[PDB]
Amino acid sequence: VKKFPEGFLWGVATASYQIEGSPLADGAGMSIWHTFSHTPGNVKNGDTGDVACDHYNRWKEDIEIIEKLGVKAYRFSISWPRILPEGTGRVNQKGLDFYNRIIDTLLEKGITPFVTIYHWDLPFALQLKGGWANREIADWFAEYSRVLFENFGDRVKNWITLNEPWVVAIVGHLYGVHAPGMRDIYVAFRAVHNLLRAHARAVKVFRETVKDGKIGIVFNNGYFEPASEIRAVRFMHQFNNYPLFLNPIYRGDYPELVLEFAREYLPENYKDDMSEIQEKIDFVGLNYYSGHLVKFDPAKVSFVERDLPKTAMGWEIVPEGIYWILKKVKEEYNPPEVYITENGAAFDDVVSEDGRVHDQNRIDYLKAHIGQAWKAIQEGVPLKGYFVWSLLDNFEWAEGYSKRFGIVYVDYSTQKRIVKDSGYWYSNVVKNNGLE
Ligand SMILES: COC(=O)Cc1c[n+]2c([nH]1)[C@H](O)[C@@H](O)[C@H](O)[C@H]2CO
Repeated sequence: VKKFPEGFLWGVATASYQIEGSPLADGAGMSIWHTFSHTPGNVKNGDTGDVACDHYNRWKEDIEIIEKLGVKAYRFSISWPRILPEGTGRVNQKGLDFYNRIIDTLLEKGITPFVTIYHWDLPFALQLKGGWANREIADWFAEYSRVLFENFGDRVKNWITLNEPWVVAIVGHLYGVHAPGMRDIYVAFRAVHNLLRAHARAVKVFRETVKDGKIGIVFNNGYFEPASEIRAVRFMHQFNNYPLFLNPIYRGDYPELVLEFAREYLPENYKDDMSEIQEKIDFVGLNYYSGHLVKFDPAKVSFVERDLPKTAMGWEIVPEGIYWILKKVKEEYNPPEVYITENGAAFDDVVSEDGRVHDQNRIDYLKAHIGQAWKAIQEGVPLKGYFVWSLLDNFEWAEGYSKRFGIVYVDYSTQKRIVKDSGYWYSNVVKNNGLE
């Protein structure tokens, strides 16, 4: 058997724009994912978040599903433009009401809320003023965060400033594949820097406003292995994984190979902001999905396709990656607490004639990764919790509804939820507090 520590937090994770639908209900402002998904060519099949999982109406049902599965923590995000329709200034009480009902319900049912403040749905009104490219976002973000703390901080005690600021900056502003759909490397790195400053401003406000809770930040991570016998792997780690943000947070500068590549793209006096950026955080969230073979190639790095099982995303399944990144984060920055805030897989799920979804591929994926996280705990990593991405099949960004990551299947024509075998399997893992 592989049992986890007593009080280990088994969770599932979602994001507002991916599940909610009704993006314009009850006075909500438009978000950049509203405007991006409504722009032709940006998202597969013209898919948008207009309806998604209709969680905006079905939230109680979905929470009752979390409850009945015995899952102990729910990670979800708040839509900034539901709360502040223009991003700053006016507060929308109906937006607050929506999340208040979700929060109270979870608490009533003994489920621990983990709130992601920003999971990519920036108010459109602020994108007009430059979004993450504008230094003033540190103030906008801090004022938004202050509102959340004041309203919910009596009940929510676990907070995440940013989901994957690497993706926000690079995929949103260099690759142009995500909202706001830009391709400018100087904008992208100014977004990197500004995300840090906004995160640190929000942590600071948190200490003034919520004196009994905890706050952290979430990073995407890949397990990069070299194609031969390598500095390219060092670069990929420092650029794509937690060091881009943790070196500033813990050591007060960007990682060495990030500076070699991107110094010219960062603001000229960026070190002026580093001491503020070092604001103390309580935990690191790591998201992990995939491993990559990497070689130097005249960013001077390209990927090598390997055999190896892949998911529907074409992501190579490499379970030892989650152990590696867990070990490496302790070794490099030794944060006091770590959570796996997302781990999961997209497979081509089908409802069998028996009415069930027989996702053995997903069970195998989760089991392998849960086992590798168990190992990291035996070897001393302060891992406090683990979150499956995702509770539900949902809007998978530029892929639309075509990629299914849920442990619960959503039939989009009816909004029917069907617990997949992986969801039942995970329930038993949570009940048993580990594997066997
Ligand atoms: C480059 O590293 C990554 O993008 C890892 C990653 C995967 N995922 C996320 N990040 C987001 O937090 C979720 O909103 C997605 O639905 C989920 C699945 O694609």
